Amino acid sequence: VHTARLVHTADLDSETRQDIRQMVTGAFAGDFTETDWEHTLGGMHALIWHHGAIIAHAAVIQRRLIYRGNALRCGYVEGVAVRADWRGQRLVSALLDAVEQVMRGAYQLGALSSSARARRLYASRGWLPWHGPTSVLAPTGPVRTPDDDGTVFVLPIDISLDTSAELMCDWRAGDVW
Amino acid sequence: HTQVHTARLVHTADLDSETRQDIRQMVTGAFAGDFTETDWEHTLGGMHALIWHHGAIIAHAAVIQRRLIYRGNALRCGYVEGVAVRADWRGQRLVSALLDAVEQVMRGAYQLGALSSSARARRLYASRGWLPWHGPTSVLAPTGPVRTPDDDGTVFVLPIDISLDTSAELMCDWRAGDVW
Repeated sequence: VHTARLVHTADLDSETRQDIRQMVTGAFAGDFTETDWEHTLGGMHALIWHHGAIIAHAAVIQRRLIYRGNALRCGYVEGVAVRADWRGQRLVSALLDAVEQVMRGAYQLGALSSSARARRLYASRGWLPWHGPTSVLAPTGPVRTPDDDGTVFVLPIDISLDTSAELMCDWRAGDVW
Repeated sequence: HTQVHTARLVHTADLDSETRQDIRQMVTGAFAGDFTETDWEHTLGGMHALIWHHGAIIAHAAVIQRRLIYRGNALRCGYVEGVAVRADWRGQRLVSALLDAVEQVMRGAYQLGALSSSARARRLYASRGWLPWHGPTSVLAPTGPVRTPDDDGTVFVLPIDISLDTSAELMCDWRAGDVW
């Protein structure tokens, strides 16, 4: 059994920070860009090592998601990756056990964007698929992000959420979800 | 002999119920009761620098993650909230101990540190390298940008290896309550 360790970005020593960046970049099935790397920073990284090398990573960063006029405090998951030689060993579950613990202890909900493949994993853990329109609060005002519809999942922490409502994330460069 | 007290850094998620209550009670006292439900919410989500005495919290500061828009870019910011030292523990350089811990988190995780300062606190922040923001401040509210003129002249920034022109506009992201 593997258990993930939660390390804040600030506690990533240089060697470890570089190892995570390259592992995630080399494992992500999406096109993981420099801006996607930047989106993994600022919060808590769930890490698993094997004999000195990083083999699994998931970060949970803090942002706001606006739901019916309220800017909810969100733990957003980024950069979930397991090194190719370590897949099939339930490491993703271990990473999610760690970031969900952070959500329960610090946020009003967790949220993430899922690969269509991975949808079943998140649903099996209790995450709910968002059905309403997603959008981002851009500098010009709200902008709908339909390409992201159907990819967002939420893990409310003791709050109710009508998942058919709009969910508007806050702005950043690159992929907003 | 020199007496040195230092802060321990604890994530919100690792604060147990008793500690959350003690922090909230102490911060409330430090602000003479002016610490609202939303002010408390704003201290949650990130790292808290904590100093105790006899098991009671005597100093607190939080650094939470948010974005501040500068020159069209949403900078990754560590924003300081809830800086407080219990009134019987002043003059012992505990604010400096708190800021040593807060600034360590900023340097390791963010592009800049930011905060809104009381008039009396301006001197210590500047002395530590914090730069007063001179340009107009705004918030990216849900229907678009809104100027926050009452907050002009109160925001300080701690750039982390990026050079900032403090005469530019600075627009924080949205939240309930005090946006800055």
